[PDB]
Amino acid sequence: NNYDGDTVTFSPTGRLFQVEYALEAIKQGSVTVGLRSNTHAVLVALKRNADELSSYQKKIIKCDEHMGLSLAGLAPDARVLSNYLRQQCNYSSLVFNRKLAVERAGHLLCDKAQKNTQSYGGRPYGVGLLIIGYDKSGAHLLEFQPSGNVTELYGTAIGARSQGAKTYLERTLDTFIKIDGNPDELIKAGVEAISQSLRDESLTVDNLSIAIVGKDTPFTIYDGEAVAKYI
Amino acid sequence: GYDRHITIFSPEGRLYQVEYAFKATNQTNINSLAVRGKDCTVVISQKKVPDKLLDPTTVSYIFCISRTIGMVVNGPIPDARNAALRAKAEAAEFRYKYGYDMPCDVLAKRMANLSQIYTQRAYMRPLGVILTFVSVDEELGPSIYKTDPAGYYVGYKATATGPKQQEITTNLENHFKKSKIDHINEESWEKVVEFAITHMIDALGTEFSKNDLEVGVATKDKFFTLSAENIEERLVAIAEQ
Amino acid sequence: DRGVSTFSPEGRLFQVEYSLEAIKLGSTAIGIATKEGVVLGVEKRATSPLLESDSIEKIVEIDRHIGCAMSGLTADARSMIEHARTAAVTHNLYYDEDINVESLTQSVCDLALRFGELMSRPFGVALLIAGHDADDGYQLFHAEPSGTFYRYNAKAIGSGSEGAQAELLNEWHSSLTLKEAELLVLKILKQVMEEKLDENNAQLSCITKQDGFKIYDNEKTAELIKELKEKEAAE
Amino acid sequence: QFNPYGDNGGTILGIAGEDFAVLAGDTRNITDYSINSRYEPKVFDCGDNIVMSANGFAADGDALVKRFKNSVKWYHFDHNDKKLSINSAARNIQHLLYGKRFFPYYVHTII
Amino acid sequence: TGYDLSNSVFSPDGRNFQVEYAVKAVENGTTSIGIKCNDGVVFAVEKLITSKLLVPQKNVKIQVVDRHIGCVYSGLIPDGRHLVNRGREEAASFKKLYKTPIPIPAFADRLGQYVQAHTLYNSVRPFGVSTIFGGVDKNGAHLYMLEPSGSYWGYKGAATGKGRQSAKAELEKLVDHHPEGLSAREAVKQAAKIIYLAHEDNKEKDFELEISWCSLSETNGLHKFVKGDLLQEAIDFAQKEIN
Amino acid sequence: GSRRYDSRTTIFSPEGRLYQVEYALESISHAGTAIGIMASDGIVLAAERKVTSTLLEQDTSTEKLYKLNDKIAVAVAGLTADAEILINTARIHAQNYLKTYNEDIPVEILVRRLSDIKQGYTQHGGLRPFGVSFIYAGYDDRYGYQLYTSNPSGNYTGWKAISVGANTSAAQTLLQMDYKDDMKVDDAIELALKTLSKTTDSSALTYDRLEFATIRKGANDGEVYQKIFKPQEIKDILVKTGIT
Amino acid sequence: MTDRYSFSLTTFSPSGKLGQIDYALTAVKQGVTSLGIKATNGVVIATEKKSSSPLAMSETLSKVSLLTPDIGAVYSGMGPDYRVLVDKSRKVAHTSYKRIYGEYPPTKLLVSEVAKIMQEATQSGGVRPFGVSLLIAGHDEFNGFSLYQVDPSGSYFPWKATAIGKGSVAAKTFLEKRWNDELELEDAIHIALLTLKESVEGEFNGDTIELAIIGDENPDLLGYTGIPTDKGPRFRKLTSQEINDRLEAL
Amino acid sequence: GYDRALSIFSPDGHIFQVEYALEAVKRGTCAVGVKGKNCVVLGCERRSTLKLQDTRITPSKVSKIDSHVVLSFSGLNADSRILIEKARVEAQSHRLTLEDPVTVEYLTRYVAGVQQRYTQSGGVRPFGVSTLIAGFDPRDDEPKLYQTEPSGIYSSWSAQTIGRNSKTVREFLEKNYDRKEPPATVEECVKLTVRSLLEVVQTGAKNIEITVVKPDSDIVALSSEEINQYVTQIEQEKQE
Amino acid sequence: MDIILGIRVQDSVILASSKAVTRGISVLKDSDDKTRQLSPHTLMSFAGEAGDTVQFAEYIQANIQLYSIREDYELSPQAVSSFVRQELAKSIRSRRPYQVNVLIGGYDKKKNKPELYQIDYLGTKVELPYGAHGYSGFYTFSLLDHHYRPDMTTEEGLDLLKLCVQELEKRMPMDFKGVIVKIVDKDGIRQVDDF
Ligand SMILES: [Cl-]
Ligand SMILES: [Mg+2]
Repeated sequence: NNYDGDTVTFSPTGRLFQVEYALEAIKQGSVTVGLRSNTHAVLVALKRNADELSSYQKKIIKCDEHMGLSLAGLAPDARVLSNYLRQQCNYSSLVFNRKLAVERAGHLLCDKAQKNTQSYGGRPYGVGLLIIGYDKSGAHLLEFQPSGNVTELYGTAIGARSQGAKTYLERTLDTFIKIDGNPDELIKAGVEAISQSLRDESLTVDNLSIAIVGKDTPFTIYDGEAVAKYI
Repeated sequence: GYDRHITIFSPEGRLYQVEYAFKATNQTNINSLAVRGKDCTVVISQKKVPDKLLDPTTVSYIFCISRTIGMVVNGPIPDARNAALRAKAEAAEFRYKYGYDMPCDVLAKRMANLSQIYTQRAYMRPLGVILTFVSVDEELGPSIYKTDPAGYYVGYKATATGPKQQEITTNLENHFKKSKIDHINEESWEKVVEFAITHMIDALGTEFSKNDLEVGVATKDKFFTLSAENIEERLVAIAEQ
Repeated sequence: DRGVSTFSPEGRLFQVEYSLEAIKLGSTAIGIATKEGVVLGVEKRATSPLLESDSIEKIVEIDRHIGCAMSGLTADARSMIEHARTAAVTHNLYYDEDINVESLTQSVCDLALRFGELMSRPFGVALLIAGHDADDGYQLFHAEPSGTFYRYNAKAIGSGSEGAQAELLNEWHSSLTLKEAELLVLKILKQVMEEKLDENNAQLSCITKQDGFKIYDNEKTAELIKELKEKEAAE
Repeated sequence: QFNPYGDNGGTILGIAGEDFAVLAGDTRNITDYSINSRYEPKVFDCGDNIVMSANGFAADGDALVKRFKNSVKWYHFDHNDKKLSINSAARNIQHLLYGKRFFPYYVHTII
Repeated sequence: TGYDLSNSVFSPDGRNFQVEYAVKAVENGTTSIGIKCNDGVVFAVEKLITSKLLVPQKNVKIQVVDRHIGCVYSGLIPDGRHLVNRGREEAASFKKLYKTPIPIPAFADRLGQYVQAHTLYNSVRPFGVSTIFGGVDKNGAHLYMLEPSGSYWGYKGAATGKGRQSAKAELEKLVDHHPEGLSAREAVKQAAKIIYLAHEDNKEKDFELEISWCSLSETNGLHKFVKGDLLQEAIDFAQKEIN
Repeated sequence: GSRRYDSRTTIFSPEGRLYQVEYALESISHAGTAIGIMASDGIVLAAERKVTSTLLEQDTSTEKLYKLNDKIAVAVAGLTADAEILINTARIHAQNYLKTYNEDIPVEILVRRLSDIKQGYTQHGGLRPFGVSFIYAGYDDRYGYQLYTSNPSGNYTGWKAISVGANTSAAQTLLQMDYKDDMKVDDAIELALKTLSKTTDSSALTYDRLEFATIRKGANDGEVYQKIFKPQEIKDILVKTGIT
Repeated sequence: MTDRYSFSLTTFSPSGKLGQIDYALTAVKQGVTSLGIKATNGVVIATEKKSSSPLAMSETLSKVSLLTPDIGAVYSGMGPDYRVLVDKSRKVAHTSYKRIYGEYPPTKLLVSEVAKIMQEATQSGGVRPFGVSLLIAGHDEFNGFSLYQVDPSGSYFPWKATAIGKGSVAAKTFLEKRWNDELELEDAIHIALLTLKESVEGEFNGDTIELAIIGDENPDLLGYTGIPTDKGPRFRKLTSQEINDRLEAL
Repeated sequence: GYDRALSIFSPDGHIFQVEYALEAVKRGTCAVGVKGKNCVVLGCERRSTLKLQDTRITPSKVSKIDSHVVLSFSGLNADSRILIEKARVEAQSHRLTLEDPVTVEYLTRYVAGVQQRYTQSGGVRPFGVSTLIAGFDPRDDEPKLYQTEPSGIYSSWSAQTIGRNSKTVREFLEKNYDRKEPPATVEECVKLTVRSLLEVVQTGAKNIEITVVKPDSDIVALSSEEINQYVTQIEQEKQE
Repeated sequence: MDIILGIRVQDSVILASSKAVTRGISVLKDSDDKTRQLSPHTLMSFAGEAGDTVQFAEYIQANIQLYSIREDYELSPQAVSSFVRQELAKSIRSRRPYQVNVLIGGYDKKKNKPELYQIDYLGTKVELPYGAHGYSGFYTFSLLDHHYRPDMTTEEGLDLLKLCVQELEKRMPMDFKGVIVKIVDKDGIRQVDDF
């Protein structure tokens, strides 16, 4: 009310309203799902269009051969953060000849988002990210929120009506975690998960966006006729 | 009324932020006192440790700035420590640049000038503290100089600071009316500490145990704080008289 | 007052949302993408009859394979175009090739959000960036001051945008010829324009693989206007 | 006085055919009259069917290859996974090299 | 009024309302504790299991500074991480110049001055965390607790977060019943109990226990996490006491 | 942050006026009147000191009239402290021009630059404008004798006769009435004093409440002399014209 | 972080008033009375030493300050603002004058430099004006003896005699009756003490009054001998005993 | 540095500071530009509340940017000096690098670009000035007349006016100026410009300034008597 | 670059400047004009380091032309020469100084007097009846000491100048490919085409 003019101001109950309003931009964004087994990690994203004449807004971004994310909210902020991740992944490779750990990737994003919430003039990032990766400690899935809070999970979903997919994954936890050495079945579980967040619309050929990373699989994105298999 | 939020003049020629910083001084509810002997300068302060979980050895409002200068603070600990760290750096730098130990009164002026800057420049707030500096200066002898959030400073024959400061002040005033002199006519610093504690007991009207007090003593070429057992020994001497 | 980069309670940047209102006040611009080329057309909208309408430059060349049409506070577009042209030429210098239409659009959209307390406010102008490259062929992009860009088969921006977009929805198909697309822009411009459409108050342009980006003459557009009126009367 | 350059020796060779191309190089690395390695490769697969070697001062050579490999990576990110053509790679390398016009990479480069 | 809208503005009381508002964010956060022991310190924290989908043991909240200092905090987790990052820089520059690892009191002031600096200007926000930290140095064991204002003291036991009063009460009993001192292995077991008892103030979601420790004898003066058999032993001890 | 306390000194009103410039002009309207009159053979500068006290040292005082170089002088109306900042800039600017071209600065060039400085304070920087209006009186070999004025807006204009400060409306009417183009310096001296004597808020105009200066070619052959009048010299010129 | 106050905190109000300057002058009005009188062969400046506490040593607090060997200064208003001005005034005398010309600045020019500092606090970003009025007394070879007043605006005026602060209105009236152009220095010290007794309420002696003169050269106060041209400082601060001597024949 | 974003968007999609700068232009004295077949003429109003002026030394309303291009304006006078100076510097800089004087379109584009930069730069307000820029390109006999405004938009005009009561004089020019046949001679163009100002001015004495620009750096300012002859001729023909 | 001369007579200033531009063992050009018009009644000839000469001349030209437009007034030859001297005086203590020597010939319209200023690359200004830079002076100065009179006409000045060029063509080691002569007077600047 009087305490939402900028990010530098706390409310009387100890709340940062600009950070909460940035969080609200994620809820308006299109649904995306993340899940993993022990061998692979999968991102499934529902893309959104302006109208029938427009293209469908690309949700998934590659960061390295072994890491990438899906976005929900302000796309330009996801571009800024994914670019920062690309640089940090790249710095780790050039200097240390070392693939960047997915956990450290999260720690770096947390600290970048935090600085924007404690200084005058700047603003919080208006986007949520789901980072998947395969590193030296197996498959990983992270959930980034622009408050700074990063969380490692077996599965999750963010965006509009994400609670439907999140409930499904909470029931299916024991099934999909043991889909080891089988990419297609782990995607199928992810496609079935995102389907629980659909209303009126259904998954079409240029609407669905899938990505996968794993043991002997680089981070690759599937769009168009390549995702017709999973409808 | 944004003239009450930052350090600019109000219609009646006042700086409200400076005045409110003065009120932050008493937020700890601690009373301090400082007096001068022949050879020494004693400073005493109340020590209140309410929480049982606190480590009482780390609860302190007296600071060793340099080897010769000591400082007691009335005000919140963060601002107290802020002021202490800066004073330490300033005293060290002074020695390096000018080849001799920074006098008590010169440090007081320097910290006062820094406090003045916060009353004029808008981006910096005043510190909510009153800094009492004590030493045995090699030129001026026993010395007590005190700084406040307004940037004011002055030397003292003796002084007191805190919520019940006025009761302690008049207690000391009445003594110096009677003695007809500027200091405590006493040979050892031990008895000057006994004087300081005695006159605080009379003014505040409370008794003190060893853990209720905190004592700093400045002699020629060193300033030091007393331990609990050093104070207990000092309390026993008062009781047996 | 309040911060420039402040979020509203609904999760949108105030200044970005206000700049979008400025773009709605601007003159109409329409783009249509086909397999034979991309057409760009604009409403000139002279404020007075004494103003020489040929000096109204609302369609602009970025490179030989990329064109651009604008709508809103058109003065703000000068530094955007300047950056686009430099980006296009600079890429050719570094890589000895034409730059992808998408990569050019992305480079322009990076400027968009570089504002705050960098420039003092967002841009008050939307751009239609039309071009061709070897990889993705004929492309039309809509670049906003939010930093977002969408590819389109066809798109209208400006004051008559919502009315024109609904018309483009029905009329566009994947087998449109270039000639058909030229007439369709003129048709839809004439519908949404306040004053009566002619060669002086409206301008056409296109980009083809063979001839590159070309702004049409007033003589050439006039014949396409005459051809359009005859075809509508013919049924 | 400190000399920032050295000569690691070796030799490389590129030949182009009708539908193929070779880039060869010996595996010996040397300083003065001593052998450092009998097998230290200096012809590298950089991706996009581009092979590269930067023979001369090995530290500058490795630095350049490392930078070009990185340039290929960022070309994919910035331009939608587009294949870097051999002619485009060449022009990119010119800018890498000339960027150090006044403190050069002491290498003969072949791709 | 309007004295609470801007940081670094004194109210007519002499208070900085923005700092007090940051304390409310700390009070909202999960419970965390610190226990000083014979030859070291023990830290513990409550991790709320929001979902089955959280990977157990893989959202670590306790952070190490240098090799000998442990830090835990309650409130805004990102703010805590920012403070530790600074701590690590402060500890690194101390060791760079002075060779010896940073003493705990020395380290405590480096954070304290940094946190206090964020109450001096309106262009910055105060920290939304109370930080419990400590370790073992040349002078023995030290435990500290630092607050949004920059205020810190040494502690025998320390607690902060939503269940601070429950934990404080339980800590006060340990100080009374063990005047000669508490051992390192005991303090790990007690820490588990106190988190389980303090969980009664946050009992909608069930939780995950996380403990760490520095001890001159048990961990050789270095910070380590309690895992495996020793962790399960402390959990079982805590489970037996609640029933 | 600090946005809360920003007055925004360099903005437009809805009517298209600069708030701070208008208010600075309102300040200047209460300052002591200063008059400039340009004759064919010289220039007069006259100014009224602000409510003098009897114990003010009059002979070793400088409030209104300042020397910029040997050929140019200014009469001040507004904040003296502000004027001195601008005067020292102008003095320096004159010496830069002399050092560069080995020629005394043309009057307009000095005026333009000083007025451009004032302009800057109204368009950028977020600072308050200078609460000062100048009357520039000077000579160069291009335009001869010249009178200019500048104000806080940074706008300057040329004049045959002009007043700034208090009662300019009444003063300008009286100058417009009695001024003519073939006028001499001695006549202009008399006009300047008569105008102040009628527009003054004081009871009677006396020597101790005035500063006076002339710029004549009254030196020996084709050269300009600046005369800043002494107290006794103002007393004599006041008796000579029949005011006291 | 960083000083984000790059804008003026003193601005013109619709009426043409500069609010902060007016309010600074109000702070000067509240302040303790000080005065200055110019004689034929000297200048005197004086003020009351308002003690904050009787335990406080009023000797350590110096309201009358030496700026150069021939120039002194006294104030009314906020003491801390005065103290920093004296520091800056002393330094500027060296940097902008003595290090260039090899000699101390004349009174009028040092006053001008102080005025400049006080004007900048009226216009620069993120600062309030100084809450003091200064009275600067001094001597230099070509201007002789002089006395200046400097206000928060940065404006300065030369005076034969004047007073500032608490009871300035009454004090200026008293000085108008007693001042003439033939006053010797001792006569001016006498008048200064008479004028100051009116404004002082409590004790009136050498320990509660601070008074200094700009008079003849003092070779004894120079510290060295041998250079004939160097004859010593014209600024002298009168001792507590020296004041009490003149209070008996009052 | 002073960073504040002074020019910003409002809920209805307007930048008020830019729009309020247009009000300053509307307050300013009227200026008119008319281009003929082989010339351009710039007319300017001078308000007659100022007597006892010295017209020798007072800043003239029309300013030469180069020997072949001129700039008149309406709005804040102090602001206009800054634009003129920048334009003059750019005019010489163009000659230095391209070895050819500026085109009128290029000089306009530069000045307009400066005006635009001040609508989205931190710490600055927009220029309270609209300009009319007129002249002839190098080795070209086609007349050029351009207009700029605080927002930064610019465009070419057969004839145009700006400043106070400009909507009255634009109404006059819209019916009296024929596109098919512009003023064939210098006299015809000056007369139409003087006529258009006489709709607004008051008296045709020392209130109207006229500056004629012809090809190949041929610029001259008319005197009082020369302008007064047009005023005398128009009034006699009017009485009919 | 090499030979630049200057002669001030009764009513004009005459500047002669060599046409050759040599680099290495090749005369690249034999028709080079080593001068720039700074203003209608002021001409500057120049000689020195390759590149620096023209860059400096044009930089000065731009500044004087800017002044002319701003004030609508021609700067005096004395004023221009002082501006040029100061630029060279700054230059000499720079990281890389302009190695350019100049002659400034102008007609002062206020005084109705021709003026010739000789300024070297250090910023050493002198007003002279006749001037030269480089080795040229070693022949021409002694020749002009003898033959020069202050009251000469422009035609007499051109014959005096011919006498200098003949001597230089006889005794100089390098072929400088003759000179371009220009006259500066009350009516402005004009070039003598047949010399
Ligand atoms: Cl200091
Ligand atoms: Mg020479």
